[PDB]
Amino acid sequence: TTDGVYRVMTRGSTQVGVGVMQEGVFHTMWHVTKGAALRSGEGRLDPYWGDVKQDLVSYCGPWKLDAAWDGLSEVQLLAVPPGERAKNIQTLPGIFKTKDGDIGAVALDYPAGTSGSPILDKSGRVIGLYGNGVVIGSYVSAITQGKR
Amino acid sequence: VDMYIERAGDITWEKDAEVTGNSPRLDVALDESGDFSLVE
Ligand SMILES: NC(=O)[C@@H](O)Cc1ccccc1
Repeated sequence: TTDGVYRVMTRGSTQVGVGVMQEGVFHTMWHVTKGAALRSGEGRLDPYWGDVKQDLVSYCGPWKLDAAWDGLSEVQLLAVPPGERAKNIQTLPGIFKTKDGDIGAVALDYPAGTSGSPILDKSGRVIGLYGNGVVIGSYVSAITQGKR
Repeated sequence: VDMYIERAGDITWEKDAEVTGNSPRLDVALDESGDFSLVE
């Protein structure tokens, strides 16, 4: 239940994604868990809210992350790749231009089990999650943020 | 299928981070299944 970034594992064992614990709520991407319940030690985390179009899911309570990219500054992907220590990758986002407005996007291509890794602003706030995007050979991830 | 979580760190900015990647501007559309696609 401790705040932090967590691996999402499945059973040998395989890392299928990553997520964020904040304010007692676990945040990850829908395509990582498909809403399935999660084990944490001897406890169980049940889904609370999910949305396929946003590709997000929260466990134990409502989505808590609400910071947003400022459109100008560099950010950091706190990548947690399978088999690797959590590590910070700094980058200037590009932009997904959509009919509904602009979304920050990071042109960083890490293994699929990194999906759900948080993207951070300079203050350490989570401005979204990594792992839903498009290909241009190079993958580009939206900075996917929910609504609090 | 046992799906479970393991803590991997604090959420912090790191002054010494590696810096990489470009900043493309792309026209995209988002469909009902959450899939982004390119638009011209
Ligand atoms: N996997 C399951 O059993 C459900 O909990 C999935 C679900 C559905 C809609 C919103 C969140 C989670």
